[PDB]
Amino acid sequence: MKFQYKEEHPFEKRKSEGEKIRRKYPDRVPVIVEKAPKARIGDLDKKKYLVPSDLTVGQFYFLIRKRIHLRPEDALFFLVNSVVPPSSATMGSLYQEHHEEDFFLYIAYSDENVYGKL
Repeated sequence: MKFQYKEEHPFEKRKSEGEKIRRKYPDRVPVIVEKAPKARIGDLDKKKYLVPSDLTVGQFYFLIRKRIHLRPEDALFFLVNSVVPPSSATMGSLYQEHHEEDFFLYIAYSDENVYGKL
């Protein structure tokens, strides 16, 4: 999918910011989080996150659930390079495996239709 953060910031600006963040704050990782366009769930206020490396996917899910008012029976999944990471994974481990050449990790969030209609 197309991330709006990329449309609004050219590669060299993104890469400069990403490299700076990583040099200045090596204990955290910069993450862009955007809603998959077809997902019928709420939008997050903020797209750009600087999270401690050991924050887990499940902990990020819980934070998002509170912010967009999801109930436990509502589904919520992250999609990183077309795969859904396990809730136990840390954001630092995903960053190390999947960060793009601008030194950001890009995460899409969706509902149960993350792969297409369930």
